[PDB]
Amino acid sequence: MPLAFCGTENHSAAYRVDQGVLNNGCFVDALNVVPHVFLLFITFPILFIGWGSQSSKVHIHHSTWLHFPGHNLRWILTFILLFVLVCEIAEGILSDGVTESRHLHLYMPAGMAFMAAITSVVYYHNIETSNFPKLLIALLIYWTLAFITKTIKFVKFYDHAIGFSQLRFCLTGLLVILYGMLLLVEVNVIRVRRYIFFKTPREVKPPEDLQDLGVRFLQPFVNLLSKGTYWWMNAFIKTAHKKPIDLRAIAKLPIAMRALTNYQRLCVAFDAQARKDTQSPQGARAIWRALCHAFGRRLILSSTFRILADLLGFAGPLCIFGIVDHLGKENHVFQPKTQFLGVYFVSSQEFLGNAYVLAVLLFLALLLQRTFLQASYYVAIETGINLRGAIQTKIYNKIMHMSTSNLSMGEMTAGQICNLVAIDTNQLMWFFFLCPNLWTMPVQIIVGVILLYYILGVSALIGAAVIILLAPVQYFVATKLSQAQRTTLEHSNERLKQTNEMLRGMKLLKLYAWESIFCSRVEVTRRKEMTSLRAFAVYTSISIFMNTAIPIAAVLITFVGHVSFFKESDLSPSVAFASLSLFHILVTPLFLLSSVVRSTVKALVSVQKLSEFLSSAEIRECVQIIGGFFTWTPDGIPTLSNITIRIPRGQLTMIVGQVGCGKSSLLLATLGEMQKVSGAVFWNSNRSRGPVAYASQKPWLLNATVEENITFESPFNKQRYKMVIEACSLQPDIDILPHGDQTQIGERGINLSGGQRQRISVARALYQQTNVVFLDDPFSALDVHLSDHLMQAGILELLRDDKRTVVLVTHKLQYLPHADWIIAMKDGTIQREGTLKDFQRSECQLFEHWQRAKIPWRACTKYLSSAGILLLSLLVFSQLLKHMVLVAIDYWLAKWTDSALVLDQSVYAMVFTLLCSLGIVLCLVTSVTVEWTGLKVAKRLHRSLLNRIILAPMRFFETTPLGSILNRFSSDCNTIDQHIPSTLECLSRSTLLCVSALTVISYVTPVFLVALLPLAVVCYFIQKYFRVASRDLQQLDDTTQLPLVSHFAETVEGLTTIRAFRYEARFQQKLLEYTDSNNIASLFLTAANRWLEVCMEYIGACVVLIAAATSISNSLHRELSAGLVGLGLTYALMVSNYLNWMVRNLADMEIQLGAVKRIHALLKTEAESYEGLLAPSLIPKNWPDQGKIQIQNLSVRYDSSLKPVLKHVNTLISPGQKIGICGRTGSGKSSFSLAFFRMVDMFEGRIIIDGIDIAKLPLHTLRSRLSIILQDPVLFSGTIRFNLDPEKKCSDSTLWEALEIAQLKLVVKALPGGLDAIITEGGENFSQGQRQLFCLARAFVRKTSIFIMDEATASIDMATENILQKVVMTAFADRTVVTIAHRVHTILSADLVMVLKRGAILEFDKPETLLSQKDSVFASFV
Amino acid sequence: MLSRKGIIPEEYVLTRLAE
Ligand SMILES: COc1ccc(Cl)cc1C(=O)NCCc1ccc(S(=O)(=O)NC(=O)NC2CCCCC2)cc1
Ligand SMILES: Nc1ncnc2c1ncn2[C@@H]1O[C@H](COP(=O)(O)OP(=O)(O)OP(=O)(O)O)[C@@H](O)[C@H]1O
Repeated sequence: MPLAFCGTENHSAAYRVDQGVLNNGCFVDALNVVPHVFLLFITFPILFIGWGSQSSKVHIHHSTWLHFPGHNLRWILTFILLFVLVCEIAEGILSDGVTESRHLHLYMPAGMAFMAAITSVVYYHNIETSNFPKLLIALLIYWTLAFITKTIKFVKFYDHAIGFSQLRFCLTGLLVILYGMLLLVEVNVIRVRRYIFFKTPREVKPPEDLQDLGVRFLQPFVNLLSKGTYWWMNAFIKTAHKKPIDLRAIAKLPIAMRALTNYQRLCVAFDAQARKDTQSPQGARAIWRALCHAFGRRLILSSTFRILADLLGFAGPLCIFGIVDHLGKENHVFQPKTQFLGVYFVSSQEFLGNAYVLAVLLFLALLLQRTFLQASYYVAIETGINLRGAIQTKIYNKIMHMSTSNLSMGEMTAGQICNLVAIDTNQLMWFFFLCPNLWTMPVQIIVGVILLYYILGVSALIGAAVIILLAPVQYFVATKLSQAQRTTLEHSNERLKQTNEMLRGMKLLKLYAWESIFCSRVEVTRRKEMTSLRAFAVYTSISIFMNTAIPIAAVLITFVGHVSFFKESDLSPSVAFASLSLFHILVTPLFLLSSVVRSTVKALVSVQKLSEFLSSAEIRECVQIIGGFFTWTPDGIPTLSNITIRIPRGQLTMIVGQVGCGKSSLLLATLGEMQKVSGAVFWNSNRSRGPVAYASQKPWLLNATVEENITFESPFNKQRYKMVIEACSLQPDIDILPHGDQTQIGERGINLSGGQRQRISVARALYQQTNVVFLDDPFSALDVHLSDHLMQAGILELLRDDKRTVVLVTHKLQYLPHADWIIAMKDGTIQREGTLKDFQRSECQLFEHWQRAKIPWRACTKYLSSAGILLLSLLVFSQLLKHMVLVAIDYWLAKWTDSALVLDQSVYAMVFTLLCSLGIVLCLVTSVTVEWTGLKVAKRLHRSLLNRIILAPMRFFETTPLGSILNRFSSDCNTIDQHIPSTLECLSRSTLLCVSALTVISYVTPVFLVALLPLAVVCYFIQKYFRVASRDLQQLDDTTQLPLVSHFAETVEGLTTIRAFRYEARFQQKLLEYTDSNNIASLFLTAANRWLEVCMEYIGACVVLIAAATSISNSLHRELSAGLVGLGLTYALMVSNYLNWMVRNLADMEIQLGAVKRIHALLKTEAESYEGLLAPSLIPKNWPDQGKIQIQNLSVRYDSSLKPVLKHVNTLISPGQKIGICGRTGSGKSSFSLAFFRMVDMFEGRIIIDGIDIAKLPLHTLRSRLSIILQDPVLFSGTIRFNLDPEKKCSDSTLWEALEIAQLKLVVKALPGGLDAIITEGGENFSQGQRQLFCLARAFVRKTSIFIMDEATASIDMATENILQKVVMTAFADRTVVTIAHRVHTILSADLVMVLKRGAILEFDKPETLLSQKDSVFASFV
Repeated sequence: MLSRKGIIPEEYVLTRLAE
């Protein structure tokens, strides 16, 4: 009885070749073996020679691809003929398993056809990579050969009169037209590329996007299986573990996603609509129609994949119902009825009612659901990202035409348009991510409600009414959540600005011993934010609570209704577990549908925002102006008219005019940026415009290097840059910043001063090599007179050797009647534009003669010092107890259904209610404990970060910038307050559900764990490589969308400078490079996420296959009783999207715990301990009023490394002798001024204080009674009485003495509040003398005898005189001073003085006149 | 149990400053 091919019954009577050769029903299957082994045995030498040549030379293996025409339908026909060949294997096994013999002619041809079709697509792939089309002649003669043999078999089935009743007739007719239809695909290749029989072949090249050198993101040009399963990602993602992902390692990007290309497509759509339609604006509906018209051809494709993914989703619970129903009722028949020609044909009802066949059908349904779902995700993502590209370029195109009016720009500042780019366009992008959901998620829910009613009955409609009343509850909780988050975040903005004003003036607040009191003024605002954050935690626990206790209450209400209330159709375990798995596939879209509805409302609001922006007023469509009309409102009232002035080439026009008489309007009207109503503009550079150089009254600099704001995207030569840096006095300006030509100048970088920024803008105007140069008052704020004179003489000299026009419009009348062709604007009109002698004839000259490590160190430190074990134990215990209860509620359903099908039943229902009650109660406990632990976490970490940043030396603030401390304060507190606890609840639910699910799978099938261990290893490595790639692409996402919104700020601010140069096109390309570097980082983050999700979900599909096969096998024989088996299969389906969530939430927890690692690292910088090593009240007096601090040889250092400065200075301040001691400003001025206050490391010597020990004094009390003034003053915002004395807050009459008799009386008494008004962020237009007024106020009120002074940086001469008069009052009232003043030409008035240059005792003059008589002290005074 | 699959977009007025 050996392995016969045909039947071994009737003594080999099925081999009788009589009655025809083909009418023997086994010989036709013998024919079908022939073409498949023909292809294998003609394409094994081809494939192995090909595979060897890649093992010799594989460098060019990622170079150039060309798919043959008809490629996508080739692959989908191979997949669906693979599907039906698996079905004929299933039919063949189930038909031949009814007789005594083996009957191998039912599943030898189908099995070898399966391997032949797989090898016929590997051969096609190895011939599509290498353009050699004449070698797939073998494959087309295969398909015509295989089509003929199944044509033989099908027409003999019609002649043996099977008909469509038996199953293999239907399948064979289906796969006859399969091989026929892709044979027709093969002759399409013959027809198009014309290689076989045609005299001239058409030869195509690989496309230009592939042939470019660096393109890594090769997803739009790869075969269909690699688009489905992201196989190309592997060579990228495995590379990411050796070398990190630099921005050169990411792609350039393909042509289909370049920001210019999507912008072209979107502009074609807008132009086509506005021509054919009668819409006068391109308003809201116009933009809305245009986006759909340009991107519907992809968005419909994403929705198509999503609908197919939804239907193949419901072939999961349907397969559980079929499996468990057949696994009940004894497995009685297991044999086919039909017997045609002695062979048994399986009836199709017996086919799709079998156990293993329906299980393999379940497996193949999941490998198509969970691949079309991922293709649906990515196509929705990729079309959304191409909206980000085209809409940012569209917004920026209408930045390049926006007028700087008082109505267009006078309404919306650059903060509005930066928030427009960021918030608005991202939520419009998020609408096109969620766009297939509003087309499919209703079909998902509707087909879900319908077939859940067919499975169970009307009690399932009570259950479906519960979950369909869990979408509005999620919506209203999310609405209250967004309200609370709105109020909390715009409250903590005020807290972060207050912390910025308390951490910028670190030296000034530490000098008056005011780090503790200002920390309290921060802590009060923090606790108001903490109340708002507690409301955030309440409204986000209920989202967790509803997500994890609406389905349990739904299941409890469902089955208790069906048995107690209904008594209609008793379980039937198949009915119960099909209903459970349907509830999980319904619970996922429901909570997310609330977020979809939110995104739809925001999308409509967002296109409204972007429509009123896009259709606001534009600007418009040598020098000569005739008509003289120029306005800002686009009709009526010209703000500068009667302008009839001509300034041709070869000129340097100094201009003049009144204060606010239309000066900048006149210059900008020549610039063509004003809507000139009446008049013409003749224009010719030595009517179209040349690159007019310009520098506005308000300065402007790109947030870049100082040379980058000087050369301004132009070539760089050393000679002209050195001359412009010398003439504009820029070498002291470069040295004024600690890096010069590498420091990030301007805003977002090194904080400059007003004179410095005005001089930098003038430098960019001269260097840019232009046929005109406009200087709109450069010498207005720059009070350095000789700088302006050298600039004036140097501007004339530079342009005279260049022969190009200049125009300087200001009131600097020192040169205006001398050597210009001047023009004067009186009352907003032109009087005379001529020579200086004409102004000597119109009465106007009178005025000029008048690692890659991770969590567990940082996560342990986070959980310990933040939570506290009295709640850490409650959190971990409640999660584990809730999940044992969830295993119990599922297992109790299984045990009750087994004992109900084979028939204490009300006992089962009652204990089911008392297990569902524990489910809801434990989920509320876990939902409260996670968010409450996170709330307490943020409280103690914020007080620790504030106190350790307070209890720090000022030397640390010299080392690290204010940018680093403010960033890891504000943004990282946000991450550890509102993002880590929600991620913690999601992570502690996701990994615990996975351990729960695999314990249950291993419990039902103890064969699984042997097949789990290699599967868990593969799951572990996929997890490992994804973390390495996802972290690096995440930082590459963040640090690339930052410079782009930086660009949108820096463009809208200095708009008129860019349109002046006609250098708009270079900034257009800078955006497009930034947008390409953003979209390629965003697309790699998307495609790496999909590679994880496809690969981990296939691992989940293999879980389903192994679990279902071993469970049914152990329930046919070992009698599992099928209650457990349904409980097995309904968790095998849920594994596939718990491994996904475990790995993704672990990656998000990684990046977010990295923002608590940095806060602990910055808590690790502690110094300046308040060490009073005596009896701390006996060492000082009540207040030191001697002023007799004899400094004794106090030698200074900071790091104590290589160079002390102060040496042997045995110098005393006598009581009364207000010793103004100036020295060398290069070495010993600023260092000594800081170290005088015990704010530096005096490593030796003796620093006395009135003869007492100032090394063991209370440093709070020591820094209390010794006042100071500063060089660059700043006012901490608050009350004016808080600006005078926050630690005291003594009385108003002390403030009356202060704010009258010191200074500023006609500002304080003329203020609206007085001493109790809010200092509006520093006193933005108060004075510079308020610094000295606050100095004298704090010197008389805080018992301050000493007053250590520094010089004014920028002040008025009368303000310096008023400071001198207040200094006379300071000696008369405080009697102790030791002053150093960098304004050296005025610092001679003292009693005794010492000039101590380069760290020595070099000059001493106890009378003041002896310094001016001697040699060395006079030379520093000459 | 999905938060990143939810609407990740939130309000961002203050940004990362420097360093
Ligand atoms: C996985 O979600 C769902 C689960 C169930 C349902 Cl019924 C709908 C969705 C859903 O929301 N479908 C929208 C499409 C979607 C949304 C989020 C995600 S993702 O997993 O967050 N991957 C990323 O976001 N990549 C980002 C994209 C933005 C720039 C940076 C990279 C992936 C795809
Ligand atoms: N770009 C503009 N946006 C809004 N209003 C403007 C603009 N330019 C001019 N104006 C209006 O035109 C009038 C004349 O301004 P003018 O050109 O005299 O300023 P300016 O004198 O150059 O400035 P400054 O006096 O500071 O040098 C002003 O009252 C101003 O309100």
